[PDB]
Amino acid sequence: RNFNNLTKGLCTINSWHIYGKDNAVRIGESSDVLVTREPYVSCDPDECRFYALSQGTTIRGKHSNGTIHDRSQYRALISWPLSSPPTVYNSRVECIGWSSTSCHDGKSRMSICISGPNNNASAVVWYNRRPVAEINTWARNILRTQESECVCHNGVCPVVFTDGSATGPADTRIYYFKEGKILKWESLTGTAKHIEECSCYGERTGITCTCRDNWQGSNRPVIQIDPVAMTHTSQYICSPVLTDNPRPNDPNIGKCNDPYPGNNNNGVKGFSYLDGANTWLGRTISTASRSGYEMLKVPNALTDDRSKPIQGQTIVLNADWSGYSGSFMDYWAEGDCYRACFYVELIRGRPKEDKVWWTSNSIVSMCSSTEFLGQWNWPDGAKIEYFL
Amino acid sequence: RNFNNLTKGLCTINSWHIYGKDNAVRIGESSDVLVTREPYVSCDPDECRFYALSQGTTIRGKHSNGTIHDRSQYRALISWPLSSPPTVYNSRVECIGWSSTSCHDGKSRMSICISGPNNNASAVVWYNRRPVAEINTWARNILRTQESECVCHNGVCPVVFTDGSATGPADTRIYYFKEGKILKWESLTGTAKHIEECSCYGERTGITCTCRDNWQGSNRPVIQIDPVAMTHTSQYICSPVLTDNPRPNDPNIGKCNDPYPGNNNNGVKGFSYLDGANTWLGRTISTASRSGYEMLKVPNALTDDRSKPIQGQTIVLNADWSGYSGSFMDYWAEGDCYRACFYVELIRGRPKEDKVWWTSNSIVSMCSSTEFLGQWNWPDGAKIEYFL
Amino acid sequence: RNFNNLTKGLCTINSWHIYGKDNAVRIGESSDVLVTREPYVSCDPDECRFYALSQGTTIRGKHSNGTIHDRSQYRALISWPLSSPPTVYNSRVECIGWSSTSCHDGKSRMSICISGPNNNASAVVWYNRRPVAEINTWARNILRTQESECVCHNGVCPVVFTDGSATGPADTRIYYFKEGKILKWESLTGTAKHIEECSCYGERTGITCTCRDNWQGSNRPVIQIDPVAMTHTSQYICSPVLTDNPRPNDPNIGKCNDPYPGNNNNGVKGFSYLDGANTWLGRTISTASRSGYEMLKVPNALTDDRSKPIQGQTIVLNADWSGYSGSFMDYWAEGDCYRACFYVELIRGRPKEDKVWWTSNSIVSMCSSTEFLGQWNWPDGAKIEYFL
Amino acid sequence: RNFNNLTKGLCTINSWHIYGKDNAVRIGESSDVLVTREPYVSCDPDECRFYALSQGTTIRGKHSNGTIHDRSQYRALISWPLSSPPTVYNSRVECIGWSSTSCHDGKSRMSICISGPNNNASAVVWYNRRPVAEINTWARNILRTQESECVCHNGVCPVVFTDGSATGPADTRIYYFKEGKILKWESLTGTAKHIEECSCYGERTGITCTCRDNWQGSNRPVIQIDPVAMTHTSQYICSPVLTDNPRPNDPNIGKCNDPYPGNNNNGVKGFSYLDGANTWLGRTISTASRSGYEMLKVPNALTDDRSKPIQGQTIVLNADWSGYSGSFMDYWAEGDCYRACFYVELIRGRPKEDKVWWTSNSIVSMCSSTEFLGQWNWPDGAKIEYFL
Ligand SMILES: *[C@@H]1O[C@H](CO)[C@@H](O[C@@H]2O[C@H](CO)[C@@H](O[C@@H]3O[C@H](CO[C@H]4O[C@H](CO[C@H]5O[C@H](CO)[C@@H](O)[C@H](O)[C@@H]5O)[C@@H](O)[C@H](O[C@H]5O[C@H](CO)[C@@H](O)[C@H](O)[C@@H]5O)[C@@H]4O)[C@@H](O)[C@H](O[C@H]4O[C@H](CO)[C@@H](O)[C@H](O)[C@@H]4O[C@H]4O[C@H](CO)[C@@H](O)[C@H](O)[C@@H]4O[C@H]4O[C@H](CO)[C@@H](O)[C@H](O)[C@@H]4O)[C@@H]3O)[C@H](O)[C@H]2NC(C)=O)[C@H](O)[C@H]1NC(C)=O
Ligand SMILES: *[C@@H]1O[C@H](CO)[C@@H](O[C@@H]2O[C@H](CO)[C@@H](O[C@@H]3O[C@H](CO[C@H]4O[C@H](CO[C@H]5O[C@H](CO)[C@@H](O)[C@H](O)[C@@H]5O)[C@@H](O)[C@H](O[C@H]5O[C@H](CO)[C@@H](O)[C@H](O)[C@@H]5O)[C@@H]4O)[C@@H](O)[C@H](O[C@H]4O[C@H](CO)[C@@H](O)[C@H](O)[C@@H]4O[C@H]4O[C@H](CO)[C@@H](O)[C@H](O)[C@@H]4O[C@H]4O[C@H](CO)[C@@H](O)[C@H](O)[C@@H]4O)[C@@H]3O)[C@H](O)[C@H]2NC(C)=O)[C@H](O)[C@H]1NC(C)=O
Ligand SMILES: *[C@@H]1O[C@H](CO)[C@@H](O[C@@H]2O[C@H](CO)[C@@H](O[C@@H]3O[C@H](CO[C@H]4O[C@H](CO[C@H]5O[C@H](CO)[C@@H](O)[C@H](O)[C@@H]5O)[C@@H](O)[C@H](O[C@H]5O[C@H](CO)[C@@H](O)[C@H](O)[C@@H]5O)[C@@H]4O)[C@@H](O)[C@H](O[C@H]4O[C@H](CO)[C@@H](O)[C@H](O)[C@@H]4O[C@H]4O[C@H](CO)[C@@H](O)[C@H](O)[C@@H]4O[C@H]4O[C@H](CO)[C@@H](O)[C@H](O)[C@@H]4O)[C@@H]3O)[C@H](O)[C@H]2NC(C)=O)[C@H](O)[C@H]1NC(C)=O
Ligand SMILES: *[C@@H]1O[C@H](CO)[C@@H](O[C@@H]2O[C@H](CO)[C@@H](O[C@@H]3O[C@H](CO[C@H]4O[C@H](CO[C@H]5O[C@H](CO)[C@@H](O)[C@H](O)[C@@H]5O)[C@@H](O)[C@H](O[C@H]5O[C@H](CO)[C@@H](O)[C@H](O)[C@@H]5O)[C@@H]4O)[C@@H](O)[C@H](O[C@H]4O[C@H](CO)[C@@H](O)[C@H](O)[C@@H]4O[C@H]4O[C@H](CO)[C@@H](O)[C@H](O)[C@@H]4O[C@H]4O[C@H](CO)[C@@H](O)[C@H](O)[C@@H]4O)[C@@H]3O)[C@H](O)[C@H]2NC(C)=O)[C@H](O)[C@H]1NC(C)=O
Ligand SMILES: *[C@@H]1O[C@H](CO)[C@@H](O)[C@H](O)[C@H]1NC(C)=O
Ligand SMILES: *[C@@H]1O[C@H](CO)[C@@H](O)[C@H](O)[C@H]1NC(C)=O
Ligand SMILES: *[C@@H]1O[C@H](CO)[C@@H](O)[C@H](O)[C@H]1NC(C)=O
Ligand SMILES: *[C@@H]1O[C@H](CO)[C@@H](O)[C@H](O)[C@H]1NC(C)=O
Ligand SMILES: *[C@@H]1O[C@H](CO)[C@@H](O)[C@H](O)[C@H]1NC(C)=O
Ligand SMILES: [Ca+2]
Ligand SMILES: [Ca+2]
Ligand SMILES: [Ca+2]
Ligand SMILES: [Ca+2]
Repeated sequence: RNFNNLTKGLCTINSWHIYGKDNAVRIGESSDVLVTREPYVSCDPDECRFYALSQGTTIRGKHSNGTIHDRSQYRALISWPLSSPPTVYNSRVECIGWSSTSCHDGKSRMSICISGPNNNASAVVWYNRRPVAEINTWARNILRTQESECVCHNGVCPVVFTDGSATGPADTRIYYFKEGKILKWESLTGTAKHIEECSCYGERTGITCTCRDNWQGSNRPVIQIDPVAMTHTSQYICSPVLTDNPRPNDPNIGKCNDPYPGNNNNGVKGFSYLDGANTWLGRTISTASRSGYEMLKVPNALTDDRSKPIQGQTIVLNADWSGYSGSFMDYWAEGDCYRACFYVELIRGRPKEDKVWWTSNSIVSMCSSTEFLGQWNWPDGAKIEYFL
Repeated sequence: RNFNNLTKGLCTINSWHIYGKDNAVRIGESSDVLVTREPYVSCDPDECRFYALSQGTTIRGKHSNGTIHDRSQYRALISWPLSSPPTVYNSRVECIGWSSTSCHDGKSRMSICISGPNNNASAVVWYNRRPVAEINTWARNILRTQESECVCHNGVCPVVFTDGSATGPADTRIYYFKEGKILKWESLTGTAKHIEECSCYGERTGITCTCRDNWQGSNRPVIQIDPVAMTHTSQYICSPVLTDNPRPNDPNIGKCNDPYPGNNNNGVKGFSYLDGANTWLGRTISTASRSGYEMLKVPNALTDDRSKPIQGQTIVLNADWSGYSGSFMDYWAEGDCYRACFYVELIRGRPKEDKVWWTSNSIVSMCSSTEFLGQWNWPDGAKIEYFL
Repeated sequence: RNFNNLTKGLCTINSWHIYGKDNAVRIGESSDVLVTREPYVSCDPDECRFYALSQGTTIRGKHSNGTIHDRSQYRALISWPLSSPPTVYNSRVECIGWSSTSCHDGKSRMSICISGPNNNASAVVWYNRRPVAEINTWARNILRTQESECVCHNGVCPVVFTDGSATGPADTRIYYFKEGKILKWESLTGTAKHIEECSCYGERTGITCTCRDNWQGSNRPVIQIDPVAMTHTSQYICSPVLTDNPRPNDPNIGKCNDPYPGNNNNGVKGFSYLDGANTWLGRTISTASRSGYEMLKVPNALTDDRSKPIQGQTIVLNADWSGYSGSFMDYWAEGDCYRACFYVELIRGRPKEDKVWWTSNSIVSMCSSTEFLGQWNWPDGAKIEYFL
Repeated sequence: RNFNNLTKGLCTINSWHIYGKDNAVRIGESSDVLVTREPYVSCDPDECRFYALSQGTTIRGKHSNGTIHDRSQYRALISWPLSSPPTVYNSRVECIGWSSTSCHDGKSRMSICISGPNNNASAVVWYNRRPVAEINTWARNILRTQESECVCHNGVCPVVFTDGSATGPADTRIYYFKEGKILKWESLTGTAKHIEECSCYGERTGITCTCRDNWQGSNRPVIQIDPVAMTHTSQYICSPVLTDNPRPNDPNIGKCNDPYPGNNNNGVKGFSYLDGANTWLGRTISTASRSGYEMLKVPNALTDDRSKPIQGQTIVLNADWSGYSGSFMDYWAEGDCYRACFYVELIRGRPKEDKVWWTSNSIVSMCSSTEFLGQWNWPDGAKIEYFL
């Protein structure tokens, strides 16, 4: 077939509709559901699937004890059918490791998994389900990547990596792959001061990634990538509507070219859609912890350091646990525009619910509507007491 | 490929033969079978499948407690292979929500799921497994739809929706979709006074839907749709053979243009095949509760307010629990006529069997024969005591 | 594609090699394996599969209690991948009922399932996974069929049915189907006096079925069918090597045209390959019960009432339980001849092992070799005590 | 399609990257995972899969008791998706038996399974999922084969078999198959004195097999096969870096044409890649038992009796249990060279961990990189105490 080209703009976002939900923890109470975390969603030209890092055990399995741990030899990127839960019997292993990204270029899928000890990790780049290229750690401190889908244009698929400290300056690189081969890489440039866990989407203007500053900032850094020239810039979302977690309260002036201060050495993966007057930002409702989730329409959030919300939608009540969130779109859908989508990881278990000894999650996902739809809220839905 | 056209009449119905049965509750006693309700059956050009609303838990799972509840964030329309049970590992999620319909147009399948709180629900229309259009509540009172398959002609697939009171006048609309797009909608016209849970089938004359009057009537309202002109009429089945549940005893004069009185604010989804002398009506055997099921040959039931049965077939004994029933046909079968089919939902658990804390069902399904076949009866088959 | 034609002779049978074995009862001790009985094997042009009548419950499920019972509304013909066990999650339902046959004609598969009460049973004939024709009971006494595969030539697939007494004269019919349609049926002719559970195979000479005389005979009746003329003859295997069970000891003169006496009102489904000097007969080792299984090379067994064995092979030791056995071949294999195959049902549980309350089986299957291969024996392999 | 030809050399091996890992024992603690042993990996042109000999029971099943036993009627060669575990519901049976090999020739797959008692075993050769040829025992003492993949060139697939004593001279044969048919076989020639469990790979020079001398040698015998002429030679790896287990300590002079002495009547399946300066050898870290695993770069190991390591990589720590290891490659990958791969069987349970009554394994697999990648170690990961 042919490589996909980013030839459309975003659809107008007037509200968000339910797209997928797997109820994995509810079902896993009484089924062979794998413990996971760091989920995402990614489409092929003929199917969309859920993705996540398995922990190599089921929830009811005794090996679920200790799964708060992020990195082990028992983790792997798995995918499974949209809105099904990740079961032992329906999950397809994409590659082995504890940090990942994946995207389809229109012809085949590229998946990248990083594994190894903290001081000697390596990425293996798979294309069309075969290993093609490998990248060794350059800073010997937890080589790591997006934890959500990458995006491709005319065969070129950029991916953001970081290696180095999580609590100070680190070495971030943007890699440009084609058919799994390394075309080029560049060191991070621009005014973003620290980069983790980029959430990306593409449209005719280029590729936009909204990341996590784990060091000093509670505004989110943004990397904008031209996949044709294979170049990028970076800054922060200018808006005073702050979207990392934990975070300070919203001021009236944001920061475009430096971290907004108040919270250090922590954060959460998140996302945004930055599209002028059609801009929407995602964030946890709580400023203290990974609870709740909302979308806020914030015109020109990227560039306007005074911008505030003019519309919103609650996705998960503050009373309910959330977690990581990221962007994806069905680039192969019919129509004249790309419909913005996102997922929210709904983390259950440790550290917040420590009566159980495991940590897992379920997934909820939404896409945009041009209608102004009524809102519901979407909890994980499992009762912790049932697992005791 | 090509859109299916309704170019045939119904086959002559001389009896009913077994088509499918999943024994879901029997199997779910000792397997990872999802709790469901509101099942149906629908064919693609190359396969026929069972459908239902999952409750996002298995039967033996602790989350099965409380599944008498109709609407939650944990429900989804699932489909699975004909006569298999709906398991965690074989069920395909079509969309997320607590009211649904689905149909194949010959090229691709349209599925519609409604979700949300009672005062802010919305329908998402999926086509070829992608979300295409969305419809917001118009009466802010449980936007809801068929709970069985829709039917298509030359790409046009009509669907009946209701929004508003379940116990008085409500706002019913007929929507006409093509490739998931809204071509047109109309407010209900005709003499049907209240519409719920329409069961539809198509043939050369047009599309016929037999619905549930939940307000005052125990005769069933009928909507007849011309999918070419995109217009409809409505009335009730004229026959004094009453087919809702609960219901009064059969009189000798029915009602064509108004509810037959005696039972208010309740009902059950049901169906009929209205075809002159080849007319057959389905109903529960009991007039009081959802138990038993029978088919009755009632010539000209639609138009003759004196019509009585001249032949029948017991499907489920009165001693056994039934539930919802609806119509479907294999529009892609060989031959010169469409073979009428139906399913019966066999509800187990609450409220009728309250020693368990769950509510689920299994499915039995029949299609017509031109032979005069011997009859059996088809119970769910599970022993409640085994679940205690 | 094209209808298969029977254009080859049987390969020379010099021994038997292992073909498939599912170990279903061993695995079902700790997995969701369906209770079955009456298994067989049948090939499509691109795959061979195991078949059986499910009981609509797993072995460890509480509903396994009482599965010695032959006929219920919870039974169905299922198929599953060769040598896998019949699980809830991998079994495909072919049709609903408690007596079956199935065969591929080269283009599509025909499957036939009979259901109903003893006095009102009916067959539904499925073709290309759709119901096509139905046949009502003609003797009102357990309409029943082969319990192993049928065979097709140029689209014509003959099937043997019986309706009536199991312990006296009954009404046997041979039906000729094409694309599921009834071309013709004939009443049984010839010297076979009672017919049950025919096991059939085809080759250039025509179709040969070896059946069970449940009335007075312990030699097996044979029906020979010409699928072109759509005619048949019948007699018994002439050989004094008797192959029904239970049965008298082997005499030195068999019976060609009447039952060999000594055992009444019982029997077991079995098979043979009748091919002049290349003739092999299957039988239980025990004359008293369904235990053991052996193949015996008995030249001209069909026609020679003095014929004895000149070679043999033990398949299952007398110490181990067997059961039904039947013939099938891969008509789509490469080469100049059809390789004879068979399966043996290995029954576990009731009535012979009554410490458990269920009855199920596993499958072992062999095909012929032109080599003279060493023999092993093939027990079910499960330990009953594990189920207590 | 077309038969694959071996037209490329090996890629330069500068380190090894993670390829696959199934975590089968961890997952099997709480899922329906089959007990296995003797695993391997093999690619089709469109997919790579894990293979192993099932024991016909799950790990948690009561029939897992006694699975240290190598040969029973309940074993079968199964395959399943790369990095998934071998479950009851996802495992495909290739053939029945207790010793196997399998390989794809570019058009279809050949699989070979041996079954029978020790004195009467036989191989059945399957091609395109059908039995094609059979081979009877020639020495009446456990006919046996590779336990990892074979390799094909222009349709010709050589396979190494042994029949006879495991502790003295035996009868080894090299068979040459095409489309499952026997083209030719030869008795072993050359200086290898005993052959077991050959691990093979192919490249433009021909096919290279590294085997196990179970009799007197702790260096590994090598068979080099020309699949065009259908001839072979044999010797031992000349290097003093000894790679069998158990084994003596490494001397400074190896043995090219005779066993290196010190350990008798034992061994382990292993492998090597013999490619001049690009030579890498696999071995257990322990000289005493099947624990640990490492790769060592040993230039000209095949031919240089003084050769030592110049680079290495730990795969499994000595503290962790290993087991069998073997070679495979994706012959259908893109690029100008074949990327060397291997698997290591990670044995859990008996005899080394006798608090449980079963023996099973999981799989880890690596392929070569032209980068110099950081190393991790890859334990099975299950906690035995959880199974008590
Ligand atoms: C059925 O479903 C529908 C569809 O979902 C439901 O309708 C939805 O209802 C929700 C809830 O109300 C709405 O979400 C909120 O939207 C507002 C924004 O809209 C308001 O403000 C707009 C801007 O006004 C400004 O400019 C205009 C320009 O003309 C000017 O006129 C005005 O004076 C002002 O200067 C208005 O344009 C807008 O009016 C329009 O819409 C109205 C309906 O909403 C309609 O009535 C009007 O006629 C008109 O058409 C409207 O007034 C968001 O501000 C709000 O988000 C804030 O509040 C929530 C809590 O509710 C909070 O979680 C958010 O984070 C946010 O507040 C935080 O951040 C702010 C920014 O920094 C900060 O200022 C706040 O103090 C607060 O900060 C604190 O909390 C955060 C988070 O914990 C923390 O980080 C901080 O540090 C700090 O602690 C909501 O998103 C939907 O827009 C609305 N949708 C639609 C289509 O109507 C309907 O209710 C359902 N029906 C039923 C019966 O249930
Ligand atoms: C093997 O299998 C076969 C195939 O399945 C079995 O054969 C089947 O047997 C069943 C059971 O008998 C039949 O179902 C019933 O059919 C009758 C209708 O047929 C009868 O009436 C016909 C009409 O007669 C009228 O017009 C003719 C015109 O000539 C006139 O001559 C006559 O006098 C009268 O005016 C007759 O034509 C028909 O005769 C034909 O068929 C006969 C065989 O059936 C044959 O012998 C004849 O020679 C001739 O060929 C026959 O007499 C249905 O009426 C009946 O349904 C009613 O009864 C059941 C209970 O059994 C009930 O559940 C139904 O709901 C219904 O009765 C309720 O509704 C009525 C309508 O309002 C009402 O009047 C009743 O009082 C009753 O209402 C009460 O209960 C309901 C429900 O709870 C409640 O809602 C009300 O409020 C109230 O409380 C059956 O459907 C099959 O048709 C028949 N099939 C065939 C092909 O033969 C066979 O038995 C099996 N064999 C064995 C050994 O088991
Ligand atoms: C490795 O594997 C290989 C391959 O599997 C093993 O080799 C196999 O070994 C088995 C077991 O021995 C053989 O099966 C038996 O075959 C014999 C038939 O072959 C014998 O008889 C032939 C016919 O002889 C007659 O005609 C010839 C014409 O020349 C004449 O010369 C002769 O005198 C006589 O008149 C001989 O041709 C044949 O010799 C050939 O083969 C020999 C090797 O087998 C070889 O040594 C010779 O050189 C020559 O090449 C040979 O002598 C079957 O008769 C036998 O089946 C009977 O016995 C078993 C019990 O073992 C029983 O279960 C059967 O049902 C049957 O006996 C019952 O039925 C009879 C018929 O009515 C009846 O007469 C019996 O009394 C008995 O009836 C009783 O029991 C039944 C059942 O419960 C009951 O219903 C009755 O009422 C009654 O109670 C076996 O099938 C294989 O053929 C053989 N295969 C090969 C290729 O060699 C090898 O052993 C393995 N190696 C190791 C180390 O384990
Ligand atoms: C991040 O990851 C990276 C990548 O994985 C890590 O880097 C890797 O580190 C490992 C561990 O050190 C290395 O593996 C070892 O490799 C050595 C071989 O390389 C050494 O020797 C080479 C040859 O030297 C000879 O020739 C040269 C020619 O010039 C001559 O100069 C020299 O004097 C000598 O004559 C050197 O070329 C090489 O130097 C190069 O590489 C260095 C880095 O490694 C670098 O610093 C240099 O500048 C230069 O570039 C280097 O010195 C293997 O020998 C070794 O394997 C032995 O030891 C292990 C235990 O560690 C043992 O398990 C092995 O079996 C083996 O030792 C046994 O067998 C021997 C052979 O018979 C025997 O002699 C031993 O006594 C021993 O035998 C005993 O045990 C066995 C097993 O139980 C038993 O059977 C026997 O009977 C007996 O009981 C390792 O494989 C990697 O190569 C290296 N990779 C790279 C790319 O650098 C890095 O460490 C990680 N970072 C962090 C922070 O963790
Ligand atoms: C994307 O653009 C490239 C470069 O012009 C073109 O070759 C390719 O066909 C395009 N892809 C599609 C889907 O048309
Ligand atoms: C249905 O009718 C339309 C309109 O004439 C036609 O284009 C289409 O091909 C028909 N569908 C089939 C299956 O022939
Ligand atoms: C079988 O014979 C018929 C009748 O001549 C022929 O039409 C058909 O093609 C044949 N089938 C095959 C597989 O050739
Ligand atoms: C391998 O070589 C043979 C013999 O020349 C040739 O016919 C075949 O096409 C080749 N295979 C491929 C994949 O080209
Ligand atoms: C395993 O089998 C042996 C009999 O050989 C028995 O001694 C032992 O107790 C068994 N283990 C379990 C867990 O039943
Ligand atoms: Ca931060
Ligand atoms: Ca009503
Ligand atoms: Ca008999
Ligand atoms: Ca050795």
